[PDB]
Amino acid sequence: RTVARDITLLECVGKGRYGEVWRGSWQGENVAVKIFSSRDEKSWFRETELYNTVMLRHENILGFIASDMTSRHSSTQLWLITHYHEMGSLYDYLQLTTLDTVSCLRIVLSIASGLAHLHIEIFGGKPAIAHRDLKSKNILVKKNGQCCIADLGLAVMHRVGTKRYMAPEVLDETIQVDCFDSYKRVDIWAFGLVLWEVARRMVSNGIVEDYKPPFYDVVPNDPSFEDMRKVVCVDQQRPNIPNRWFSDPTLTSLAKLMKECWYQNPSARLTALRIKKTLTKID
Ligand SMILES: COc1cc(-c2cncc(-c3ccc(C4CCN(C)CC4)cc3)c2C)cc(OC)c1OC
Ligand SMILES: COc1cc(-c2cncc(-c3ccc(C4CCN(C)CC4)cc3)c2C)cc(OC)c1OC
Ligand SMILES: COc1cc(-c2cncc(-c3ccc(C4CCN(C)CC4)cc3)c2C)cc(OC)c1OC
Repeated sequence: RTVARDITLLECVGKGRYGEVWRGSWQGENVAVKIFSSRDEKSWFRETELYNTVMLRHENILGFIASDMTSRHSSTQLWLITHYHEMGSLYDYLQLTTLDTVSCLRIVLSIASGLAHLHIEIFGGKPAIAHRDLKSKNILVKKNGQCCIADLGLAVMHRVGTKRYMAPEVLDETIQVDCFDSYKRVDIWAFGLVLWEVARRMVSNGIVEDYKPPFYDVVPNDPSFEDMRKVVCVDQQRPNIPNRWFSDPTLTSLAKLMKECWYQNPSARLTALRIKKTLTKID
């Protein structure tokens, strides 16, 4: 039989230290192709090892198609091939889109749904998985208004995370490194920050905040580890809740939720399953 492997790369939709992401075409269909830099080969290996262990399939997890290693004269070429989401990342989308109540809740409940699927051990199934780099750039927007979580290159099964999104126990190096629940609680902190990023873009009473990243008002661009530790650990700052949220029942409930993702004590934070239940009871 014929095995048609050729993927046509059509346009670059992302370029970074990680490497590049391309829109590509296979058998008439869009795919996304991540081409890894030599510097980030371990992310390809980790994601590949995870998908070789458990073929994750969930509407709120970026859909795996293939992992390819190709021999070159003096290098190895590493590609990850996934479903393609033409609307791009949540980070992108929030820059120049505002949200209504239904669209804001749909976005955050879909993220919670994908995160709970990662976190839960299923017997018979899947190991429990912590993401370790959850942020708005690692979430894609689907045409149906739900999102999906991307990038399992740092994931752990039962490179460091993006510093802006690191929980206090990562910054002060007190995290219980041998304890798997610790890694779930790090993801919940980062989820709370994403929830704040999204909520800001939800209109109420004709008011909306501009897109900003978490801690935009207290750290520089590309904040250092120390910059983050002073804000989050020493001063124990948290993102601002605008007064206008307290006129809106949805944003009032979301503020409460994000507070319960940001406790200094990791074991006080809500679980992804409890976040889902809370979001299903809002509106
Ligand atoms: C090697 O590399 C790539 C391959 C492909 C690809 C192309 N045509 C057909 C296939 C195929 C799938 C599955 C079977 C099954 C049939 C049932 N039988 C009981 C076991 C085997 C056969 C063939 C594949 C996997 C695409 C690629 O890119 C999208 C590849 O590159 C990453
Ligand atoms: C990698 O990705 C894609 C792959 C393919 C594809 C191409 N040839 C053959 C297959 C296939 C056929 C049959 C089986 C069997 C397995 C045993 N079981 C008891 C009955 C079924 C498995 C696999 C597929 C899945 C198509 C795709 O899109 C249309 C892919 O997506 C980009
Ligand atoms: C986070 O991580 C990964 C993401 C993706 C991925 C999947 N679908 C779509 C995208 C995308 C498409 C288009 C835009 C922009 C640029 C084009 N237009 C002018 C505006 C929109 C942005 C983003 C991406 C980047 C794939 C990955 O692996 C293959 C990723 O790594 C796991």
